[PDB]
Amino acid sequence: ASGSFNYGEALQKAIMFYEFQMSGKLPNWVRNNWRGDSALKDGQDNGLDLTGGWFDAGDHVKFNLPMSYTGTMLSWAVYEYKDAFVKSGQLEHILNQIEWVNDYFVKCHPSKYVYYYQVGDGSKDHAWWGPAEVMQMERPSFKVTQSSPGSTVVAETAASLAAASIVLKDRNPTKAATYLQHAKELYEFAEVTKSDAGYTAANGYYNSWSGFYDELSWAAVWLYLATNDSTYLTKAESYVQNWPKISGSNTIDYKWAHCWDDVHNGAALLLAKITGKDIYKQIIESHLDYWTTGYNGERIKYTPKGLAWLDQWGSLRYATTTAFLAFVYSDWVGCPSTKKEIYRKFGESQIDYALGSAGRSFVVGFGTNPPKRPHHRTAHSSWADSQSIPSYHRHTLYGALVGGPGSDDSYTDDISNYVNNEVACDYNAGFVGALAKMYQLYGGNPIPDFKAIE
Ligand SMILES: [Ca+2]
Repeated sequence: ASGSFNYGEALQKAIMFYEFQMSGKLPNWVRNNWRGDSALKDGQDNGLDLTGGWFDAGDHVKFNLPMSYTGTMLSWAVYEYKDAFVKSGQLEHILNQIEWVNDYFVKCHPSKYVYYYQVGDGSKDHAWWGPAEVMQMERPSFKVTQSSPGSTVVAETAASLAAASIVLKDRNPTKAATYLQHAKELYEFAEVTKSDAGYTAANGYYNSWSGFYDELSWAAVWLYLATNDSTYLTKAESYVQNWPKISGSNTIDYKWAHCWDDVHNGAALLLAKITGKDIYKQIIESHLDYWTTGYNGERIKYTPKGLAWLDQWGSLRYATTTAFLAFVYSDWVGCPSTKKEIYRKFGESQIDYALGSAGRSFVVGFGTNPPKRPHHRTAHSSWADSQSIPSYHRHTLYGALVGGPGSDDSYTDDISNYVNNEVACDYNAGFVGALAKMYQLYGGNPIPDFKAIE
């Protein structure tokens, strides 16, 4: 313990958050005693068991694009920082969550070119305010096929399964082999179709804004790492030419973040490590330089108290993800010496901001004056279809990273504020990797055997 915060406790809780998002029939390894079985008929409108996975955010839709992004990110965290997970006693918990979500993706893949990408209707799900276990509305399931395709979600799902096949191989080699086979199939599905025309049920929520070429590289990278089949490296490298551009230009867009929609920056980082090529160093360093000291004379906005601030919706999600990339690249022997220090320092600053360096934690159930009214149906647990009843949440959503402050560091803590005070799978994903690095560096002991029991 050498750092400003208890990073082990923070890591432990940030992993635990995913328990609270669990959908379906809860297995005996679940630690908490306040979530119960939910959404048990998921899939039955299409003759399948599609139970499992995670509810996305403060809602109960299963949106497989951010869900699969999260899956990949959690495996990437283990792939980079396994020894931090082992030392903190957190490996078994993150592997449990990685197995959980990827088991749901396997369920969603019932024929080679049939992939279910959503369970729940956004409008019906969001119109009701109550806990998961007592939902009564219809929860339709949605699929892409060869004639009605979804390359972006399929490819991101391939990535998740390929990454899981690596990190779960020691514990469950049989399941790992199953994941890899589904990953390879889903990748072929994404490649043969090259289209999102059938990916419609997430519209207004998780549209594919950047297109699927970033996912085609990212999934091929993971599949190369899982297989050592050089064809996947060829494809990953190839698809770089179609990565998202600054509009009107031929320059890859470095001014956003690695996120559920756009995974090119993480793909670049891993391609720099795999191949050593300058092309990829140039990509990832433009991005990381823009976030830190500047690139070609422009830098991201910073709040007065030191948050790198991309957007008002999920600012902490973006900063904390970029923190994880900064750590992974600065840990690499190929990073320029000086940028190592700049990038690590940046990552520290952003995690410490999340954890409370500005005077207040943004992590539910952690630190000083954390959020107490996150925009989350199940944590709140209304019996009256009302955000105001009860006045206080009946359950603590330990570990949940909220959306974050305004550009002036301000924040309130309102149940109704889904911009600054929602919580989500993708918000915690890169955060968990970054917290593992901080624990590696600075320690802080997890609460021993901590379980969220009421
Ligand atoms: Ca994309």
